[PDB]
Amino acid sequence: VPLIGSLPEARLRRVVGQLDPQRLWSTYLRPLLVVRTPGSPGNLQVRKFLEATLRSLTAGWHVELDPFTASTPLGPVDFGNVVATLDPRAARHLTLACHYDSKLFPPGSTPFVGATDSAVPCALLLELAQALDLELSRAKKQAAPVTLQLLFLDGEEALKEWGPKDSLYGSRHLAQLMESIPHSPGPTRIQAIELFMLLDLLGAPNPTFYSHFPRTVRWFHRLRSIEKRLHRLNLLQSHPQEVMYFQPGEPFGSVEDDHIPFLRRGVPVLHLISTPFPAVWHTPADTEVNLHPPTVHNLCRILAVFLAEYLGL
Ligand SMILES: O=C1Nc2cccc(OC3CCOCC3)c2/C1=C/c1ccc2[nH]cnc2c1
Ligand SMILES: [Zn+2]
Repeated sequence: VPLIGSLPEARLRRVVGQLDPQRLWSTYLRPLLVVRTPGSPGNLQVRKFLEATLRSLTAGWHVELDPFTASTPLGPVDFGNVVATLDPRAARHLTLACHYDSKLFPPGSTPFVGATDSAVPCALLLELAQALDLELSRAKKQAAPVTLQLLFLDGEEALKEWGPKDSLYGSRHLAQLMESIPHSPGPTRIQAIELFMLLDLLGAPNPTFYSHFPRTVRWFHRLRSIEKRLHRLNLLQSHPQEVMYFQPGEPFGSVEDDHIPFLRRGVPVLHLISTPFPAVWHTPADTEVNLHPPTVHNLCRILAVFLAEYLGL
Protein backbone atom coordinates (compact mmCIF):
# COMPACT_ATOMS: atom_id res chain seq x y z
CA VAL A 1 0.00 0.00 0.00
CA PRO A 2 3.02 2.41 0.33
CA LEU A 3 5.44 3.51 -2.43
CA ILE A 4 9.13 4.42 -1.97
CA GLY A 5 9.92 7.40 0.24
CA SER A 6 6.76 6.69 2.24
CA LEU A 7 6.59 7.13 5.98
CA PRO A 8 6.53 4.20 8.38
CA GLU A 9 3.03 3.70 9.73
CA ALA A 10 4.10 4.61 13.28
CA ARG A 11 5.35 8.12 12.42
CA LEU A 12 2.37 8.88 10.17
CA ARG A 13 -0.04 8.26 13.05
CA ARG A 14 2.17 10.24 15.42
CA VAL A 15 2.22 13.02 12.83
CA VAL A 16 -1.52 13.02 12.08
CA GLY A 17 -2.06 13.15 15.83
CA GLN A 18 -0.30 16.52 15.90
CA LEU A 19 -3.14 18.02 13.86
CA ASP A 20 -5.77 19.80 15.95
CA PRO A 21 -9.02 20.26 13.99
CA GLN A 22 -10.35 22.70 16.59
CA ARG A 23 -7.35 24.93 15.94
CA LEU A 24 -7.82 24.67 12.19
CA TRP A 25 -11.48 25.59 12.38
CA SER A 26 -11.49 28.12 15.20
CA THR A 27 -7.97 29.61 15.22
CA TYR A 28 -6.98 29.94 11.56
CA LEU A 29 -10.16 29.55 9.47
CA ARG A 30 -12.93 31.39 11.34
CA PRO A 31 -11.15 34.80 11.44
CA LEU A 32 -10.23 34.80 7.74
CA LEU A 33 -13.96 34.64 6.94
CA VAL A 34 -14.24 38.40 6.61
CA VAL A 35 -14.18 40.54 3.48
CA ARG A 36 -10.65 41.16 2.26
CA THR A 37 -10.75 42.67 -1.19
CA PRO A 38 -7.44 44.42 -1.99
CA GLY A 39 -6.65 47.46 0.10
CA SER A 40 -9.54 46.89 2.48
CA PRO A 41 -9.51 47.19 6.26
CA GLY A 42 -10.10 43.44 6.24
CA ASN A 43 -7.61 42.56 3.53
CA LEU A 44 -5.28 44.37 5.91
CA GLN A 45 -6.55 42.52 8.99
CA VAL A 46 -5.89 39.13 7.41
CA ARG A 47 -2.47 40.11 6.03
CA LYS A 48 -1.37 41.06 9.54
CA PHE A 49 -2.93 37.95 11.10
CA LEU A 50 -0.89 35.81 8.69
CA GLU A 51 2.39 37.67 9.25
CA ALA A 52 2.06 37.42 13.01
CA THR A 53 0.67 33.89 13.20
CA LEU A 54 3.59 32.57 11.16
CA ARG A 55 6.11 34.68 13.04
CA SER A 56 4.89 33.17 16.28
CA LEU A 57 6.44 29.80 15.22
CA THR A 58 9.43 28.28 16.99
CA ALA A 59 11.03 27.07 13.77
CA GLY A 60 12.05 30.64 13.02
CA TRP A 61 10.26 31.35 9.75
CA HIS A 62 11.73 34.33 7.93
CA VAL A 63 8.55 36.18 6.93
CA GLU A 64 8.86 39.10 4.53
CA LEU A 65 6.15 41.27 3.00
CA ASP A 66 5.88 42.11 -0.71
CA PRO A 67 4.08 45.46 -0.68
CA PHE A 68 3.40 47.13 -4.01
CA THR A 69 0.91 49.14 -6.05
CA ALA A 70 -0.56 48.57 -9.50
CA SER A 71 -2.82 50.34 -11.98
CA THR A 72 -6.21 48.63 -12.06
CA PRO A 73 -9.78 49.52 -13.12
CA LEU A 74 -10.58 50.70 -9.59
CA GLY A 75 -7.59 53.00 -9.97
CA PRO A 76 -4.32 52.69 -8.12
CA VAL A 77 -4.50 49.94 -5.49
CA ASP A 78 -2.32 48.96 -2.51
CA PHE A 79 -1.50 45.25 -2.62
CA GLY A 80 0.66 43.20 -0.30
CA ASN A 81 1.75 39.57 -0.45
CA VAL A 82 2.94 37.54 2.54
CA VAL A 83 6.02 35.44 1.76
CA ALA A 84 7.04 33.18 4.64
CA THR A 85 10.23 31.21 4.10
CA LEU A 86 11.26 28.76 6.77
CA ASP A 87 14.95 28.71 5.78
CA PRO A 88 15.99 31.43 3.31
CA ARG A 89 19.62 30.33 2.87
CA ALA A 90 18.75 26.77 1.80
CA ALA A 91 19.22 26.12 -1.89
CA ARG A 92 15.73 25.08 -2.99
CA HIS A 93 12.33 24.69 -1.37
CA LEU A 94 8.80 23.40 -1.68
CA THR A 95 6.36 26.27 -2.14
CA LEU A 96 2.79 25.98 -0.94
CA ALA A 97 0.77 28.89 -2.28
CA CYS A 98 -2.75 30.31 -2.23
CA HIS A 99 -4.37 33.73 -2.29
CA TYR A 100 -5.89 35.42 0.75
CA ASP A 101 -7.89 38.15 -0.98
CA SER A 102 -11.62 37.72 -1.54
CA LYS A 103 -13.05 38.67 -4.89
CA LEU A 104 -14.79 42.02 -5.04
CA PHE A 105 -18.50 41.91 -5.77
CA PRO A 106 -20.85 44.84 -6.37
CA PRO A 107 -22.08 46.59 -3.23
CA GLY A 108 -25.23 45.59 -1.38
CA SER A 109 -25.33 41.90 -2.19
CA THR A 110 -24.63 39.63 0.77
CA PRO A 111 -20.90 40.11 1.48
CA PHE A 112 -18.54 37.66 -0.16
CA VAL A 113 -15.87 36.04 2.01
CA GLY A 114 -15.16 33.04 -0.23
CA ALA A 115 -14.81 30.26 2.32
CA THR A 116 -13.31 27.95 -0.31
CA ASP A 117 -11.77 30.84 -2.25
CA SER A 118 -9.47 30.83 -0.53
CA ALA A 119 -9.62 30.74 3.26
CA VAL A 120 -9.72 26.97 3.78
CA PRO A 121 -6.41 26.75 1.86
CA CYS A 122 -4.90 29.70 3.76
CA ALA A 123 -5.90 27.94 6.97
CA LEU A 124 -4.54 24.57 5.85
CA LEU A 125 -1.12 26.10 5.19
CA LEU A 126 -1.16 27.62 8.66
CA GLU A 127 -2.15 24.44 10.48
CA LEU A 128 0.55 22.61 8.51
CA ALA A 129 3.32 25.02 9.52
CA GLN A 130 2.10 24.66 13.12
CA ALA A 131 1.44 20.93 13.40
CA LEU A 132 4.80 20.09 11.80
CA ASP A 133 6.58 23.02 13.41
CA LEU A 134 9.12 21.27 15.62
CA GLU A 135 9.72 18.81 12.80
CA LEU A 136 10.37 21.67 10.39
CA SER A 137 12.39 23.27 13.19
CA ARG A 138 14.61 20.19 13.37
CA ALA A 139 15.35 20.00 9.62
CA LYS A 140 16.27 23.69 9.78
CA LYS A 141 18.68 23.07 12.65
CA GLN A 142 20.26 20.17 10.75
CA ALA A 143 20.86 22.32 7.65
CA ALA A 144 18.40 20.40 5.49
CA PRO A 145 18.92 21.33 1.81
CA VAL A 146 15.23 21.63 0.88
CA THR A 147 13.03 23.83 3.04
CA LEU A 148 9.41 25.02 2.97
CA GLN A 149 7.98 28.29 1.67
CA LEU A 150 4.44 29.51 2.29
CA LEU A 151 3.09 32.09 -0.16
CA PHE A 152 -0.09 33.92 0.79
CA LEU A 153 -0.79 35.89 -2.37
CA ASP A 154 -2.85 39.07 -2.44
CA GLY A 155 -4.83 40.21 -5.45
CA GLU A 156 -5.55 37.05 -7.36
CA GLU A 157 -9.16 37.99 -8.00
CA ALA A 158 -9.98 40.53 -10.68
CA LEU A 159 -11.67 43.78 -9.66
CA LYS A 160 -13.79 44.42 -12.77
CA GLU A 161 -13.98 40.89 -14.19
CA TRP A 162 -10.94 38.97 -15.51
CA GLY A 163 -8.24 40.00 -17.95
CA PRO A 164 -4.45 39.75 -18.31
CA LYS A 165 -3.94 43.24 -16.88
CA ASP A 166 -6.80 42.85 -14.35
CA SER A 167 -5.97 39.55 -12.61
CA LEU A 168 -3.25 37.89 -10.51
CA TYR A 169 -1.81 41.19 -9.29
CA GLY A 170 -0.10 39.46 -6.38
CA SER A 171 1.37 36.49 -8.21
CA ARG A 172 2.46 38.40 -11.31
CA HIS A 173 4.42 40.72 -9.03
CA LEU A 174 6.13 38.28 -6.67
CA ALA A 175 7.22 36.22 -9.67
CA GLN A 176 8.64 39.44 -11.08
CA LEU A 177 10.50 40.29 -7.86
CA MET A 178 11.61 36.69 -7.34
CA GLU A 179 13.17 36.67 -10.81
CA SER A 180 15.24 39.77 -10.01
CA ILE A 181 16.74 38.37 -6.80
CA PRO A 182 19.97 36.38 -7.29
CA HIS A 183 20.43 33.09 -5.50
CA SER A 184 23.23 30.57 -5.00
CA PRO A 185 22.85 28.10 -6.55
CA GLY A 186 20.24 29.33 -8.97
CA PRO A 187 20.90 31.86 -10.45
CA THR A 188 17.63 33.51 -9.30
CA ARG A 189 15.19 32.94 -6.47
CA ILE A 190 12.70 31.63 -9.06
CA GLN A 191 14.86 28.51 -9.36
CA ALA A 192 14.72 28.11 -5.58
CA ILE A 193 11.21 26.76 -6.16
CA GLU A 194 11.62 23.01 -6.66
CA LEU A 195 7.84 22.61 -6.82
CA PHE A 196 4.91 25.05 -6.80
CA MET A 197 2.03 23.36 -5.00
CA LEU A 198 -1.00 25.64 -5.44
CA LEU A 199 -4.08 25.12 -3.29
CA ASP A 200 -7.31 26.76 -4.47
CA LEU A 201 -11.01 25.95 -4.05
CA LEU A 202 -10.79 23.47 -1.19
CA GLY A 203 -13.34 22.64 1.47
CA ALA A 204 -16.41 21.98 -0.60
CA PRO A 205 -17.77 18.48 -0.10
CA ASN A 206 -16.82 15.64 -2.40
CA PRO A 207 -14.26 17.48 -4.55
CA THR A 208 -12.22 15.87 -7.30
CA PHE A 209 -8.66 16.62 -8.30
CA TYR A 210 -6.64 15.70 -11.37
CA SER A 211 -3.14 16.10 -12.81
CA HIS A 212 -3.23 19.23 -14.94
CA PHE A 213 0.55 18.89 -15.41
CA PRO A 214 2.39 15.75 -16.58
CA ARG A 215 5.69 17.34 -15.57
CA THR A 216 4.56 16.81 -11.97
CA VAL A 217 2.19 13.84 -12.24
CA ARG A 218 4.67 11.87 -10.13
CA TRP A 219 3.67 13.94 -7.11
CA PHE A 220 -0.07 13.73 -7.81
CA HIS A 221 0.23 9.94 -7.79
CA ARG A 222 1.88 10.19 -4.40
CA LEU A 223 -0.89 12.54 -3.31
CA ARG A 224 -3.28 9.84 -4.46
CA SER A 225 -1.26 7.07 -2.84
CA ILE A 226 -1.33 9.05 0.38
CA GLU A 227 -5.10 8.87 0.11
CA LYS A 228 -5.57 5.15 0.89
CA ARG A 229 -3.42 4.71 3.09
CA LEU A 230 -5.30 6.67 5.74
CA HIS A 231 -8.45 5.29 4.14
CA ARG A 232 -6.98 1.83 4.52
CA LEU A 233 -5.83 2.85 8.03
CA ASN A 234 -9.19 4.23 9.20
CA LEU A 235 -7.88 7.79 9.41
CA LEU A 236 -10.23 9.56 6.97
CA GLN A 237 -13.78 10.63 7.77
CA SER A 238 -16.70 9.99 5.43
CA HIS A 239 -14.56 8.16 2.87
CA PRO A 240 -16.60 5.11 1.78
CA GLN A 241 -14.81 4.44 -1.48
CA GLU A 242 -11.04 4.20 -1.48
CA VAL A 243 -9.77 6.70 -4.00
CA MET A 244 -12.17 9.63 -3.96
CA TYR A 245 -10.47 13.03 -4.12
CA PHE A 246 -7.32 12.50 -6.20
CA GLN A 247 -8.56 10.73 -9.23
CA PRO A 248 -6.53 9.30 -12.09
CA GLY A 249 -6.49 10.85 -15.50
CA GLU A 250 -5.09 13.76 -17.42
CA PRO A 251 -6.45 17.22 -18.58
CA PHE A 252 -8.60 19.68 -18.51
CA GLY A 253 -5.15 21.01 -19.33
CA SER A 254 -5.21 24.36 -17.55
CA VAL A 255 -7.29 26.92 -15.70
CA GLU A 256 -5.97 30.42 -15.04
CA ASP A 257 -4.78 30.86 -11.44
CA ASP A 258 -1.91 32.21 -9.33
CA HIS A 259 0.52 29.65 -10.73
CA ILE A 260 0.77 31.35 -14.12
CA PRO A 261 3.50 33.98 -13.58
CA PHE A 262 5.69 31.17 -12.27
CA LEU A 263 4.99 28.80 -15.13
CA ARG A 264 5.96 31.41 -17.71
CA ARG A 265 9.30 31.33 -15.88
CA GLY A 266 9.49 27.54 -16.07
CA VAL A 267 8.55 26.30 -12.59
CA PRO A 268 7.16 22.82 -11.80
CA VAL A 269 3.53 23.37 -10.85
CA LEU A 270 1.19 20.99 -9.11
CA HIS A 271 -2.16 22.68 -9.45
CA LEU A 272 -4.15 21.28 -6.54
CA ILE A 273 -7.55 22.73 -7.38
CA SER A 274 -10.99 21.14 -7.29
CA THR A 275 -12.20 20.39 -10.81
CA PRO A 276 -15.12 21.09 -11.04
CA PHE A 277 -15.42 24.16 -8.92
CA PRO A 278 -17.63 23.96 -5.85
CA ALA A 279 -21.33 24.40 -6.53
CA VAL A 280 -21.02 27.70 -4.65
CA TRP A 281 -18.16 29.41 -6.50
CA HIS A 282 -18.80 32.32 -7.20
CA THR A 283 -21.77 33.18 -4.96
CA PRO A 284 -22.42 34.62 -1.51
CA ALA A 285 -23.23 30.99 -0.68
CA ASP A 286 -19.51 30.29 -0.16
CA THR A 287 -19.53 30.42 3.62
CA GLU A 288 -18.34 28.43 6.63
CA VAL A 289 -21.67 26.63 6.66
CA ASN A 290 -21.51 25.12 3.17
CA LEU A 291 -18.09 23.54 3.74
CA HIS A 292 -17.65 19.91 4.78
CA PRO A 293 -15.33 19.90 7.80
CA PRO A 294 -14.44 16.24 7.29
CA THR A 295 -13.36 16.79 3.70
CA VAL A 296 -11.29 19.72 4.99
CA HIS A 297 -9.56 17.76 7.75
CA ASN A 298 -8.71 14.96 5.32
CA LEU A 299 -7.08 17.28 2.81
CA CYS A 300 -5.12 18.68 5.73
CA ARG A 301 -4.19 15.14 6.73
CA ILE A 302 -3.16 14.13 3.21
CA LEU A 303 -1.16 17.32 2.74
CA ALA A 304 0.49 16.96 6.14
CA VAL A 305 1.72 13.50 5.18
CA PHE A 306 2.91 14.61 1.73
CA LEU A 307 4.86 17.42 3.39
CA ALA A 308 6.47 14.89 5.72
CA GLU A 309 7.34 12.46 2.94
CA TYR A 310 8.50 15.28 0.64
CA LEU A 311 10.90 17.01 3.04
CA GLY A 312 11.87 13.77 4.79
CA LEU A 313 10.66 15.02 8.16
O1 LIG B 1 -12.66 35.41 -11.49
C1 LIG B 1 -13.47 34.94 -12.22
N1 LIG B 1 -14.82 35.45 -12.38
C2 LIG B 1 -15.53 34.58 -13.40
C3 LIG B 1 -16.84 34.65 -13.91
C4 LIG B 1 -17.25 33.69 -14.86
C5 LIG B 1 -16.36 32.67 -15.30
C6 LIG B 1 -15.04 32.62 -14.79
O2 LIG B 1 -14.14 31.62 -15.21
C7 LIG B 1 -13.85 31.60 -16.59
C8 LIG B 1 -12.90 32.68 -16.92
C9 LIG B 1 -11.48 32.38 -16.45
O3 LIG B 1 -11.43 31.25 -15.53
C10 LIG B 1 -11.99 30.02 -16.11
C11 LIG B 1 -13.30 30.27 -16.86
C12 LIG B 1 -14.63 33.57 -13.83
C13 LIG B 1 -13.30 33.75 -13.10
C14 LIG B 1 -12.20 33.00 -13.25
C15 LIG B 1 -11.51 32.26 -12.09
C16 LIG B 1 -10.92 30.99 -12.29
C17 LIG B 1 -10.30 30.35 -11.22
C18 LIG B 1 -10.23 30.97 -9.94
N2 LIG B 1 -9.70 30.60 -8.75
C19 LIG B 1 -9.92 31.56 -7.85
N3 LIG B 1 -10.58 32.55 -8.45
C20 LIG B 1 -10.79 32.21 -9.75
C21 LIG B 1 -11.43 32.86 -10.84
ZN1 LIG C 1 -12.68 33.12 -6.17
